[PDB]
Amino acid sequence: DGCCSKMGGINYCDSSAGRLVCNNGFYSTCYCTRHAVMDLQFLMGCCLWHGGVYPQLNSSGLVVCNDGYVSEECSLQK
Amino acid sequence: YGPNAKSMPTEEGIPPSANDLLLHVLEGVPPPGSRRLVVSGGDARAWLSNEKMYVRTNLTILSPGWLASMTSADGTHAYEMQKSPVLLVSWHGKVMQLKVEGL
Amino acid sequence: MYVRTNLTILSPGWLASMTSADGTHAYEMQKSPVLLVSWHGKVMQLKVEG
Amino acid sequence: KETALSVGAQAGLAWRAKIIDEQLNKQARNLDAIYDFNSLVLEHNILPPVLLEGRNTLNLADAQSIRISDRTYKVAKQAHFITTPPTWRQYLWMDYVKPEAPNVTLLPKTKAEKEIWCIYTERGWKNGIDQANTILEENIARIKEDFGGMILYRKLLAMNMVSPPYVSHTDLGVTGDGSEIHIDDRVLRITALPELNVNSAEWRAAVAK
Amino acid sequence: KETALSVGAQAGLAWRAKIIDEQLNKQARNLDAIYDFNSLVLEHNILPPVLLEGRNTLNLADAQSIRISDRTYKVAKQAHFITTPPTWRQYLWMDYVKPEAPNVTLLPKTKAEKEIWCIYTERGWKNGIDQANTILEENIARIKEDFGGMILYRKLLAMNMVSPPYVSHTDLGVTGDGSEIHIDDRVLRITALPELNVNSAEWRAAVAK
Amino acid sequence: MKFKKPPINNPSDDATIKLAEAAVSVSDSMLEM
Amino acid sequence: AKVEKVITPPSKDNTLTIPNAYNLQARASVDWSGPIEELTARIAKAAHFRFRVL
Amino acid sequence: AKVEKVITPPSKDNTLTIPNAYNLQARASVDWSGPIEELTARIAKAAHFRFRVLGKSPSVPVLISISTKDESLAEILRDIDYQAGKKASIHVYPNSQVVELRYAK
Amino acid sequence: VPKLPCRVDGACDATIIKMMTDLNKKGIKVASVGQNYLISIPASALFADQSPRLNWASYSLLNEIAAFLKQFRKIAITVTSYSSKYVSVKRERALTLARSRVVSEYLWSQGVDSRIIFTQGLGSDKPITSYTLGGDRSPNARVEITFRRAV
Repeated sequence: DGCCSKMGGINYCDSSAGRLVCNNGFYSTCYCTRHAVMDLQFLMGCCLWHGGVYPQLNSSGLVVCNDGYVSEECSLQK
Repeated sequence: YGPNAKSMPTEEGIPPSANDLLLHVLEGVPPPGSRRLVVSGGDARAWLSNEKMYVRTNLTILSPGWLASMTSADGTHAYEMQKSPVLLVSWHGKVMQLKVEGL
Repeated sequence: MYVRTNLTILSPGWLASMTSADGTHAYEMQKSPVLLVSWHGKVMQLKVEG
Repeated sequence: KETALSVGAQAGLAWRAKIIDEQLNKQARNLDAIYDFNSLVLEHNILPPVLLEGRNTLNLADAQSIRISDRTYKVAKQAHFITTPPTWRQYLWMDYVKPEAPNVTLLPKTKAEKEIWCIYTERGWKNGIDQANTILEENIARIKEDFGGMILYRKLLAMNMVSPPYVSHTDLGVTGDGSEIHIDDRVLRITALPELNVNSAEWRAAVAK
Repeated sequence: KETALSVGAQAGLAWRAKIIDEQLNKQARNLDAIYDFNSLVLEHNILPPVLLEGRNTLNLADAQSIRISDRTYKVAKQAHFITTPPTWRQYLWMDYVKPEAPNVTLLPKTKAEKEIWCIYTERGWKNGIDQANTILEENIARIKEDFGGMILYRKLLAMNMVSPPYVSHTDLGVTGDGSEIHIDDRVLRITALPELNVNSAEWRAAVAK
Repeated sequence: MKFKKPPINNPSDDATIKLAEAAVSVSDSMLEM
Repeated sequence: AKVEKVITPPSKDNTLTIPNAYNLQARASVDWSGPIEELTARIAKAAHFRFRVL
Repeated sequence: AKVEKVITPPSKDNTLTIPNAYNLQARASVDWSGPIEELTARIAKAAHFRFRVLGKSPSVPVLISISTKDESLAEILRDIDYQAGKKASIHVYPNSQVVELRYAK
Repeated sequence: VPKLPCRVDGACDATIIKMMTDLNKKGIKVASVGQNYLISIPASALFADQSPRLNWASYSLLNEIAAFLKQFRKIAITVTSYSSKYVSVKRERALTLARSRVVSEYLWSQGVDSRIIFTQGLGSDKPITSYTLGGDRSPNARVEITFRRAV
């Protein structure tokens, strides 16, 4: 939990790098701005690699992405 | 051309140059009437005005394919693109994924 | 230069193109002494004097 | 009990989708290693078109009506421009939203109800696994077909079966009004789509050693 | 809970606005030190026009249709006179009205409600801080864009790509009736706005050592 | 042997940071003109 | 690859325009999937050579 | 890609080689995007060389664009030759210190 | 945001500090300046006597230095080797190059988080100590590994 553990502590959140500054002059392992380098390799959501979900709602759960492509896995079944 | 004419002749002209909003985009001023998009994962800003994404970064875009792009004097990149929630970038030979909420 | 035919040019690229329903084409271009026109799968070269 | 079947289907499908997504992420370098479209992008950043072939065609139209052919070819998707190369993640990634809302309506009070609840959930688990596998197989078939189409286009291009796409370009100077200016208006235009030649005598064969 | 989110957003927004206004005051000399609009005025007390540039322009207009150019230049704001030079205070100052009436009708009753009320107010506080930073970033981008536009106009005027403004002034001596008199009347007007040229022959270049 | 680095100061602020980010670009552009 | 190799005979090799000299016998391994410019700049920095763009 | 790639031998290369006279060994930070004639004339005057032309400019002159900070003017002329290509030629005479711009027809 | 990782995965600055202290009391040089880092290793704990062969207990130290390298994000790492003048110049040049090549191959086979590895072996052309009395025990024969930590 302690970002600058075994160090002095937190000085300030440098928002240019999005990183905390420890009392010793070393960048901590923590993050302090969401605009930092995230190595995202896995996500959530559905109708991905498309236009996302359609804004409309159906009586069913038949969700067709905004590219015009149907998403049966995201939709319900029988 | 008579009032009962079968067909007007089909035209063909010079395709348009670009969109001038990208200059404001690369300068950082959002275009008027647009709303902001929350981006998390890298270093970019994004707006939505006319059902098309407008982003500003220094990175390079891969996945959805952009409609038009502009390059700054110092190399800052601005992109006009079809709408999508996900982006794929190459940073320094390493690939990475970016997500956009609030579409 | 303005060229009127029923064919399609290949080499210079038009600056403004027009066509009709029955197949008549007209092209406006910068002046060039040579042209390339493809017709029905075979590509021919044309010389024009100006 | 039907609710138990449905939530078993949903939970098994979601779990299998998550496992197959991380397994697809495990071998990420090999995917773009083998499916390199960037090698096959043409010189004017134009995607080469898609060709399909068939061999030993026979059709019986009705009685006393038989039509046969040796091979055939078909253009599937016409060639067009591409700003960026495609990737396999446009073909193979699975959507994942785990549903976690089983409404508290029927919950098994007898041990027999618990056991049939378990086997109904198990059946739904099997069904969701099967559905995820079929979806994966469908996507694999699609991307295999498109990659085979591009490599087939290059093959019969070498065999001299397609006219290569002829594209001109008009180059201008500066342009605009007194207020706005451009520098060098270059407009590119493909006036010749690729198509098959039908004069077969010009076809070029091949030999090996 | 939505009330907790709203009051957290309002309180964080107001507090961060007050802090950033104090820090903006703390560097008062440096702001108008680096944004010298007063040096940038032309000799007839006239604000220079604003210009924008763009490099390596391409566009796919539709399928089979692309147009490229090296650079473009666009007039952003037309040249006009100014009584006084502008400063940063009409660009970067935050409007600060301290709220004092948090209406608390909904109230937590137990410890769980109190704790989630605390964390929801914390979330709203964070969101208000982010909104304040967003507003500041947009403002500084706007003023930097305008300043860069004026220095770009000076750049291209030194490059001989635009035309300087042309201004006439007509002078009359003693004027007015027997009841009111103006002893002189110098009236001036700009006869031509500055604008780019399309003739390439009048273009100078630059070198360094 | 507790390690450190020389330059340490009082804690900074993001508004000042992005003001510097604008300022350096303004400085170099006007320097070249 | 077999059919295109047999239909078009080879003519040249890039080793004519690419010779080899000293401080080029270093070894490397890589995983790069981006533009060419940073990669070429890094390899020039390894080579301690001048870098030129055209 | 190996068997399909097309190259040229360096003996037949149509590129401007380095003239390496002493007056060409300076640094210059130049950004430009426009015509050619004033650029090469002003380069020659910065190098203290004379300058002349032969041929004629066409209806649309050749447009070039170069941005750099710290690189020799000989390399500037080399990149000018590479941007021009076929319709334009550039010669440097160091005996009588002149530069020559040649058009095509 | 709960899906957002709060830290870079598999990282703890306390562990970084602790293993740095363990290396420095183990007797191998750790150098930190700016965002750049350099590690210096004596050859006597690594190879045989002027020989491009690996002692079997050195896999522990190589795993330890791999575990240290697993705690940063980097682009390019350069390794280099130095020796003493033994018979020729060419002999120890090729020896240092082969030593650097082998250790580079093993550290690549260990899953280091990097993009580019550079191998350099020079020999006895750039020593750092005039006192060259010892042989392979002398610290001028060495291996360094250096990089810059980006962001």
